[PDB]
Amino acid sequence: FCRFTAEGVQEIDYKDIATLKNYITESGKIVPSRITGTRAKYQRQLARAIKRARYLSLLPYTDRHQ
Amino acid sequence: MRHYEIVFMVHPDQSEQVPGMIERYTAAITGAEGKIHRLEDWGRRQLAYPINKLHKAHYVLMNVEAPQEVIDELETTFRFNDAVIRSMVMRTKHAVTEASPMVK
Amino acid sequence: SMQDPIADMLTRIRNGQAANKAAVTMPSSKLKVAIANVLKEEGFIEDFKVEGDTKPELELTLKYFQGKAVVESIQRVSRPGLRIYKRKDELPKVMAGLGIAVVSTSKGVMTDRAARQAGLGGEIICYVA
Amino acid sequence: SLSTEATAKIVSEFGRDANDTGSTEVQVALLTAQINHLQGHFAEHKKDHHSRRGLLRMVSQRRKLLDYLKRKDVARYTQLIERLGLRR
Amino acid sequence: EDPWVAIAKRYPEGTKLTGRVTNLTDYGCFVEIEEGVEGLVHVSEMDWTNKNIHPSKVVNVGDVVEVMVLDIDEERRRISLGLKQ
Amino acid sequence: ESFAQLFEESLKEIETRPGSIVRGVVVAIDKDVVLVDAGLKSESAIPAEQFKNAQGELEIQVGDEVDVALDAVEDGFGETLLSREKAKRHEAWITLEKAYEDAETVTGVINGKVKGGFTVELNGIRAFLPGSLVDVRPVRDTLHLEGKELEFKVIKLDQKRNNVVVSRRAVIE
Amino acid sequence: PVIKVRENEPFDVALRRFKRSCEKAGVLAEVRRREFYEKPTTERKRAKASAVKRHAKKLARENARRTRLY
RNA sequence: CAAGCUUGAGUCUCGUAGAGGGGGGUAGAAUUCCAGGUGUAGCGGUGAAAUGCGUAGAGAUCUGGAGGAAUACCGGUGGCGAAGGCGGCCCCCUGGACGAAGACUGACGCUCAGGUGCGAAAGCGUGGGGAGCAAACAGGAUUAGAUACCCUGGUAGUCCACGCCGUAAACGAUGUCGACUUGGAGGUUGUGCCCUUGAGGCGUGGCUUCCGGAGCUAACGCGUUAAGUCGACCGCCUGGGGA
Repeated sequence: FCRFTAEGVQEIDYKDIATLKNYITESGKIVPSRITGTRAKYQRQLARAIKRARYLSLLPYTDRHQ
Repeated sequence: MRHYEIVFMVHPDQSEQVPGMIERYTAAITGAEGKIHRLEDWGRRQLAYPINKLHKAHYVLMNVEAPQEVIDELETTFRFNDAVIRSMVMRTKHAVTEASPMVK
Repeated sequence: SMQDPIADMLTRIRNGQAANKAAVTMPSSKLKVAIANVLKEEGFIEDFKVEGDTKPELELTLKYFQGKAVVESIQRVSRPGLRIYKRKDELPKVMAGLGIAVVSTSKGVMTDRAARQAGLGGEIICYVA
Repeated sequence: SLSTEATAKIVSEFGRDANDTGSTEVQVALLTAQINHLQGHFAEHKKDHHSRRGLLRMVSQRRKLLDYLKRKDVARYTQLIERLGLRR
Repeated sequence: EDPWVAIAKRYPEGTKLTGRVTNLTDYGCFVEIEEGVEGLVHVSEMDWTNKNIHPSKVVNVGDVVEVMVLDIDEERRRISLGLKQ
Repeated sequence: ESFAQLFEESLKEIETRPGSIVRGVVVAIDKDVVLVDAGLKSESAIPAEQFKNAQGELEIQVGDEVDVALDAVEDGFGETLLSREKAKRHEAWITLEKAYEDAETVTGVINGKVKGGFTVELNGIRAFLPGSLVDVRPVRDTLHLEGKELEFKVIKLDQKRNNVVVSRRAVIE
Repeated sequence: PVIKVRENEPFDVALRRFKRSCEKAGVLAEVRRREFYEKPTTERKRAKASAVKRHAKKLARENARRTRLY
């Protein structure tokens, strides 16, 4: 039950923070493709986006850090 | 030549200097017959974690179709400039002129 | 790479026989066609049918008697690695005469018996039983 | 890889029809140009072994093509090797 | 995408729901109704006996029941419902 | 001949996948297993509990016809998913009927909110609705005679996840 | 697993919640994993072995299930 | 030998996914050390202990700094690579694979003794680096002994540059290339049509995991990715030890 297949997105955006936030943990970790049911191709992209965000301090690497 | 996408983060005390910097950056791009497809001052923004001890910073997005030499130059400028904390020049396939989801 | 077409054809035929396939298709060649014809004459296959202009496909129609296959055995003898040529006296008898040996002679490709009758030997293509 | 425009140019020059592209000579030329390009790269990056494998393969292919040309038609081959400046 | 962005509707602590159970996995019961989600009601609550219960004996297969959320993680999509309420 | 081919596309034309076409005739009853035959590869092992209505006892003898459901084929041996869900589609159709005249009228009787909306039950089934839907205003059916008779006026439905909160009393509104 | 006790929330409940959060995180498990160095080979082996086991559980057992026990 | 042909082989067009390679940047977590604050008697370790570190203020805790190495989550009998192998993020240079249609070349192919290259880990050379880990070494245990297993430390080495080494259960213990022979359940990555009426429906390609038929096999098992049915080329074996 993938979101990105239905939406039909060409590429996942690191700037689209809200969207990312659904796929990240309360502890900051990226959520598995088993749980979200994201398609494999998209999942990788999502992960990449998240990583990018983390570099730009848009998303946090973890809950504890400060 | 090659469609880059740049996002740089300025120190929040230098927020009034930002426009000038942006202008300068644009100018350089223009110089080598480089187009600038979108440009979005995101403004002051709360950081997810405190980079270099400070909690807010001033984000500027900028999409550019420029030659790589100029990009390199820009990068160099960023690295030496102490106002800009982070940068992230990042290649892209197309021009991507439509606005960002956080501006909208 | 494809090195021996006749051999390949033979193999295909064998597989068809094994797997109870009605007809077996392959890319056509003159020699192959001749072989097929010979087989038909000797009664190991029902009919063969070449079809196409640019790249024609030989289609053999395999034979089955009382459930089991007709072509009990079918081996190449001459092969690109090591050619076999027999003189009319040295020509073999496959299954003590019950099977046939396809032999290419100066007067076209024929069964071993036919060759013997003619009074000429040649390159031994395959045994069929 | 070789840039599209460059490739096109190469094709036009060596190819008789210019739409042909697959002419032996044209192919050789294409290979040769690529090899030339990669020389610069490999001077810089001596440990890039994986990449060099591809280059080697290309070279081999070119050689094969040349050989083929030679047996078929000698004059053409000679011309080609004059044009490209291939020692053999 | 669709259930998981605005997963704050049945959230707040204890919103009771009517949900059909699907398959009871000997640790669970898997009641899940509210538009493409997954709930568990695993074995610990289910009743007012803890461990000897075996959920196939105690409720049903395919039946709409009393269940409420008790917990949502909108991230690792595990809404952990209950039935001892 | 092509009699059979035509008969196949005919039989394709005269069945569909969901529980839509009321076709399975109940051809053996035994407690606790009903069984039909809706023109499928095998007979359903039906529970008895998809077929007793609102007080516990059975309603349909031999020959009777309810559609079941489909789109799931062969778990080893057998055929269906249950006909009771079938019923859900009918309920959905009645709920949808509201849209036409902007008012679906039956009976809705809602005593209390498990999760903030009185529960409404229509015929055999009982549904849960968000808290507002039970009452038109702030009237509250707690002072009304218990499990009272009105209808349901719809307040809110969630359209994907099935929660429907309906409007007890206040006929005038 | 950062948590804040809600207004008029019991202690025990809070503790339980915290525990749950921890479990979700898989923090303890992670710690256990990083106690000692696992050779890459060993890591690989475990992963593949585990996978194999899972597969066995899924399919063979399902096949068994088809046939009744008594 | 001479002319052809396009099915093999290759070239061109547009896309596609990728821990493929080389180079240069950077990010965050954690360990270690240094400086300082708070604070007070234990810490650490084990099966149990002890060596060890601690009132010269450790351990714990907070602030600031240094430096190195590796990249949690994603992450998968997932992906890429000839094999060895390859995993944060960004850029530059770069090799291959696959698909979609066309267009072209016209057997240009397959295999390969010698030959040439690439080739984990350890190891060697010269110059750097050195946090953690740790052969050697030392002490403490255990023990009949313990030149081990366990504990506390700990140097080569691991890291980088450029050379050499040329081996591993370098394994699928299965040479490469091509053809042919019943099925099922997946994964991954394209792509054509179809009302995408929805996460779908019907195909068609590539790579891939498991089960199983015929057949094969000493059996175990292999089974369209063969260990089946065949062809081409190469490599290799001839009782155990000695070796």
